[PDB]
Amino acid sequence: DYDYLIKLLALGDSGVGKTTFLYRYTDNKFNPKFITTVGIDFREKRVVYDTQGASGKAFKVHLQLWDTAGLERFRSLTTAFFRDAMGFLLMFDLTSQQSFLNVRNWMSQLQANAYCENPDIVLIGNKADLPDQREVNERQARELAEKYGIPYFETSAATGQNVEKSVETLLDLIMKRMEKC
Amino acid sequence: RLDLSTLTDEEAEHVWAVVQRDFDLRRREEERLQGLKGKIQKESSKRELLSDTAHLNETHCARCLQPYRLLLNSRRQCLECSLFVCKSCSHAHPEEQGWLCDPCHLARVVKIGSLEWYYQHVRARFKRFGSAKVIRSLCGR
Ligand SMILES: Nc1nc2c(ncn2[C@@H]2O[C@H](COP(=O)(O)OP(=O)(O)OP(=O)(O)O)[C@@H](O)[C@H]2O)c(=O)[nH]1
Ligand SMILES: [Mg+2]
Ligand SMILES: [Zn+2]
Ligand SMILES: [Zn+2]
Repeated sequence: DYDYLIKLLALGDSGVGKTTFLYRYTDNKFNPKFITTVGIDFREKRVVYDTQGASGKAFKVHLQLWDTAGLERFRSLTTAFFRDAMGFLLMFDLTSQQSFLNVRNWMSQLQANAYCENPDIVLIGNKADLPDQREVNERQARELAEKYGIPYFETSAATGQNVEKSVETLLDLIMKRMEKC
Repeated sequence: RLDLSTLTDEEAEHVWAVVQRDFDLRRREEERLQGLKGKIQKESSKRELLSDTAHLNETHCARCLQPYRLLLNSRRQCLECSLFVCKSCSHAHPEEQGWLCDPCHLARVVKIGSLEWYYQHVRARFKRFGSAKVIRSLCGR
């Protein structure tokens, strides 16, 4: 029961917090346990999307949130599911310049296994709640996000900081794509 | 080819599960679209029949056929097919001061909902979708 079925997927390094980010989005809770995701997994959530015009109309959307593994032992398998999504949450950790340098590898990885070369994407900086342990210059992350012509959001699965916002931005990004049919 | 031998079995067993759920999902989404496409043909053919019953839309809702004077809401024109229908059979559409008739509304959820643009670019770049590919590869057991 719903009007639209939208498929999304989160990819990044292991431990940058994708499973946790997604759980916070569909459960508004926060589980601290790290149990590296085995290959793939996905959670579903029904949501409402309202339109703009000038008012507009409400629409029931059924989200399929794809959560890929970060490890390389699985790189092969994980990338297979990249074509199964309309939009991506490309996230890195704010507390690891490393994961931020891998963001460039991921992008290309996406470009080759997605349904298109330029899918709707949104760059995500996770773990904002720990500024004392932060190591990624905000300007770079913000500039890289402008090189790709992509929205950037510093988030926190913990505080929930923007977790909701970012996701509903990718969504709205995909909704503009569909509507042009 | 995607080579899953590396996968230990507890893992293998897990992946498949996730994949099953995906297939369950796909099945459901195709039947959801079928049903709607079914509703558009039924309602559409009804129009093609009553089409020879002079000026019926003037007094009766184009969808439920109930008489206007008998309702508690107020007649509306579909911004699309410009026929009138009661409040209950109408819907306020996305971008424009106005409304849409229950059929025209489904007609639109279906055109956007199917996502032809997406599934065709997907189909033209790979031969099958993720779970599919991963299913034959998981057959190597
Ligand atoms: N303080 C804080 N900790 C977080 C946040 N997000 C995730 N974590 C923690 O970081 C760890 C990793 O989160 P995961 O979801 O397992 O990260 P992952 O990248 O999906 O793991 P993989 O599936 O192997 O790629 C967890 O044990 C969480 O406790 C956050 O926003 N704030
Ligand atoms: Mg995880
Ligand atoms: Zn009616
Ligand atoms: Zn109409």
